[PDB]
Amino acid sequence: TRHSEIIKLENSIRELHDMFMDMAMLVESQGEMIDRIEYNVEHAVDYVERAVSDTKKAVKYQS
Amino acid sequence: SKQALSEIETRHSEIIKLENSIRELHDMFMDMAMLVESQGEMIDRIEYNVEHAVDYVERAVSDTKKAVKYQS
Amino acid sequence: DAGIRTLVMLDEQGEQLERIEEGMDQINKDMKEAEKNLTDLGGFIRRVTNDARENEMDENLEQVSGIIGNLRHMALDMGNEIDTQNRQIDRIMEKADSNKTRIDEANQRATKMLG
Amino acid sequence: GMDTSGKQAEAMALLAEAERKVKNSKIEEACEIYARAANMFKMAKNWSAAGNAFCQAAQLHLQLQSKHDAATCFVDAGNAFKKADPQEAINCLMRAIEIYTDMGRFTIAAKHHISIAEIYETELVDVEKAIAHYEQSADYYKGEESNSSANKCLLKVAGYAAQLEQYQKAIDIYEQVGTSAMDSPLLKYSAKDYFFKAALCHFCIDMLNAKLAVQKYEELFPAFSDSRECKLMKKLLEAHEEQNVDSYTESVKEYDSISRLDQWLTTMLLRIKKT
Amino acid sequence: GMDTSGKQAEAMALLAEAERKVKNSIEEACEIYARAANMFKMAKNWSAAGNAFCQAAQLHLQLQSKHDAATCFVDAGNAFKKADPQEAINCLMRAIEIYTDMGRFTIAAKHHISIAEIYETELVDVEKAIAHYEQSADYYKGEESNSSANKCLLKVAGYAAQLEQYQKAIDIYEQVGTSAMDSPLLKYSAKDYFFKAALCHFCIDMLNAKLAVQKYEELFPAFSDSRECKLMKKLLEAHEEQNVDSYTESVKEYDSISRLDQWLTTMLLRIKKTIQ
Amino acid sequence: SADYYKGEESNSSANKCLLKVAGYAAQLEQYQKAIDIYEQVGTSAMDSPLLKYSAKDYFFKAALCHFCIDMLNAKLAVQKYEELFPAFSDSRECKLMKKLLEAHEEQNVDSYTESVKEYDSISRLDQWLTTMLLRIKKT
Repeated sequence: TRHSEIIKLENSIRELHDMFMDMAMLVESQGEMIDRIEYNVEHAVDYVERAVSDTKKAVKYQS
Repeated sequence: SKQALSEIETRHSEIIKLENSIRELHDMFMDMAMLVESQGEMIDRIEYNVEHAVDYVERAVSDTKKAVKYQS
Repeated sequence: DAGIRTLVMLDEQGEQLERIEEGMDQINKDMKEAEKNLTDLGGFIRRVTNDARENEMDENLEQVSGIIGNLRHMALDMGNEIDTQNRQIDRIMEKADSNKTRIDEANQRATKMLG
Repeated sequence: GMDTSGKQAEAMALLAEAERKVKNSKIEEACEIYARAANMFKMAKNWSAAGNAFCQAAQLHLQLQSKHDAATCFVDAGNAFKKADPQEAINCLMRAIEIYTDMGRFTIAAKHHISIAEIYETELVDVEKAIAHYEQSADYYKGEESNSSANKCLLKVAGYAAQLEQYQKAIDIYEQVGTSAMDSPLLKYSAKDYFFKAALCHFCIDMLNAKLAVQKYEELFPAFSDSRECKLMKKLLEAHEEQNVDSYTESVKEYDSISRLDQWLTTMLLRIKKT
Repeated sequence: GMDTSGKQAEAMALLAEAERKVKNSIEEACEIYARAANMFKMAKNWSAAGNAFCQAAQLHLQLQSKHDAATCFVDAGNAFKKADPQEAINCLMRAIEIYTDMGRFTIAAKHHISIAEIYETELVDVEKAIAHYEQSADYYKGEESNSSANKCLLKVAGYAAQLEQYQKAIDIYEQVGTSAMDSPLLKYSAKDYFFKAALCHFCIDMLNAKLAVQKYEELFPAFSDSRECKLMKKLLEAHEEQNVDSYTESVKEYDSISRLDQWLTTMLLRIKKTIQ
Repeated sequence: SADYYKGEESNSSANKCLLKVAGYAAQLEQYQKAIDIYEQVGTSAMDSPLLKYSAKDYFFKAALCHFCIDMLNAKLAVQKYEELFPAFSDSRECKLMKKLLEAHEEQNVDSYTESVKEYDSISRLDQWLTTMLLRIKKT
């Protein structure tokens, strides 16, 4: 009975390690993607803010 | 006999192995916690940024509606 | 306790992801409408001695094993949650990029028609 | 199926109407109506014809003054062709990658490179083309400091090369990724498995120098000593010294008791043990 | 292959056209410069692409444009990162100055972190890296960014203890541990920081380390039950009687129970060397 | 804030505010409102997949929040909670509450103190939990 319990516990620990490995790699990829989107959205909002300001000043100068 | 003492020693060696295994598990959990915390705070900052962006977009849309309605 | 805290906080992250997805969709729709309007503008231990030195010990280790199974449950739930979050972010990516493309093309068109 | 026939008839009719309208400024409307017809055909679920219509619409858009829209149409047509002749999808995705690189977006170009590599390897037995695409994607990612994707591509190419009997490239990549994991406080727990795979690759060459390689791995990574991988590898080598199947077979069976060996590791184990 | 020669020829033609257009005297010239720099990047010639990026940034800035100028400067710095670390660092400084002028704290702090990383990994300098980390910590703490500020403070303390005096490291570890004691997520790690400070006290003198461990134990009752407390008590006892054998016995026992981080070993080696 | 979030239909956000309000009310010695909030939150989180593991916790607090009112009503509430959520029996919370109630039945403060100290040793207690146990020790 010792062999059965010991091997079951070791298999469970191995499963813990494998699933946590996969989860950690996925979290790293998600963090990289989230950084990319942060920079993307910041630049996009800045560019649209510049474009709308340019349009406002242009229309005011014209009228 | 001395066999009993040796059996106790092997028992305790296995216990030490389990000690190391559980220590490794706890270390892995601690490692994971910090990454989760960083991801969450970063999500919070991104949400703040997008909320400000949408507020500005709505203000600009309202201004454009005002301008187009009054000019025509 | 570590796992419980991680799980609750990941739930919070998922809610925030949903909120940002809704915001991005609204932004894209508003920009498209504005562009169209502008275009239209123009046991555990073997028994050698028994006793509490082996009974209490294996009871404690069985409790520890039960807690390890509880950690099993926590890990599975965490993995599923993170798996959902990954696809959510991946979906948001394309919409954000397409919105940037739309605004860039609109700016180019505006700078061309004026002359 | 009545629903599929009705959808196909509606999509054919819409495409015919679009052709009539374009045959009759007009470029914008023709492009929009052709895109609508292509979308409807994709809903109709006929892969070849829908993909051809989407490609024609993308070409018509190219005739129009637009760059990113043409690339989006190209990638959509390639995805549609994914269920069609692989050559057309490969060409369209290559054109989209070229357009994106012209615009300067390395990330989407590398994503398209990975997608084309995956479809090439899964649909066609040609592995070298997928390896070349993986190498290009890894270069693109390394250019943009995307260490995760670069490491994934390196691992994939190293595994394929090991399967191809190019043990030098695979073992060098394994050592590189292992030392990178060592440097990074995170992901350093996979360095033991990476070094185990590298040791297997080295053993494939011979056995005498495997002792030096394992010594180098142990001194570089002391924690590998307590990891079961080191014990199993050294025990397997010692059993291999004896010309007996029983020793190393028992060792590997006991190891398999804990978990099921993967196909690649099992194949290498059979290759080493047989000779 | 055709790629390098073709892209170089295209970039040179674009540069000549832009130079002629500016000589005619302007946004078209800036776009042409950006496209030529993109071709240079595709040509794999990382060097001399940053020069074109900087020229385009200056041309855009000449007409009061700032956002595009800052982004172009950051891109030029990133491109020069491998081609020329010094030019990349200078461009990053210019971008940080622009962002500070506009008030973007997070971007400035991130650029400071990038400068610290490049300077410490490529060139040989710790004081510059320490200053950059300190600036990043200040910027993040100003914007209630607790995690990044704590990480920067921990790295600065680590570098100081590695080379600089033990006072700064002790103070930083004390502050971080005191802040983290109340945090439920980070409580399990709090003791860690304190322990390092205690070791940093031993170099000053044995009495200093004894007083520091006493203060930490009284402040944190849980730290008393920590195995680190037992190890430190045994080490202090060994240093009291100048017994190297007991010191090494405790060190080997701690290593066998738990692996070392390569920093505790160095401090223990220093203490053993000065034990006399 | 909780009412605003409820009107916004953003669940899981007002629950924390209500829990904090209930805890403050318990610190104010008004246990009716805290008990009501805790039971409502436990019922809401019982069927939640993720929060299920935490739902039982709330019940335990309610039990302690229900202990100051009197012993018999607290016992009845504990039985009701245990029958409502069977898995709450496995939790050490039920054992601790039953042991403390048994000690308080015979007015042997020593057994209650020993149980509290052992529970704290196994898991460090909370300031609110320690204060509540001290107040319970009065009777």
